[PDB]
Amino acid sequence: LLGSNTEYVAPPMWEIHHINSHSQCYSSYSRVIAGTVFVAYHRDSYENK
Amino acid sequence: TSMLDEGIMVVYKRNIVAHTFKVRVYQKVLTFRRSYAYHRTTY
Ligand SMILES: *[C@@H]1O[C@H](CO)[C@@H](O)[C@H](O)[C@H]1NC(C)=O
Repeated sequence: LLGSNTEYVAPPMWEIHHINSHSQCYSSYSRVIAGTVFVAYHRDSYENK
Repeated sequence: TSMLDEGIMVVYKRNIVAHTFKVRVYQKVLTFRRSYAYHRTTY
């Protein structure tokens, strides 16, 4: 067993609009920092369901 | 035309001092530091 970072993040506004008009979120966070965009997925290698 | 019980009194509060008692808390603390190694300067 090793570490466990956990960070709390605001969704993007397009997603806010999705959330509260469909009762569902996308299984991916994406934020750009410096140059490139970074991205996380729910279970590994998942799609954007 | 011309023209009062006596006694002893003890007063009591409602009491507000909340009840204290000690509690044992068992827990473990795992800490993970991480480092790099080049020449003699550990990052
Ligand atoms: C997931 O889908 C939304 C809309 O379908 C899109 O805006 C978002 O960029 C996608 N995320 C990816 C592909 O990582």
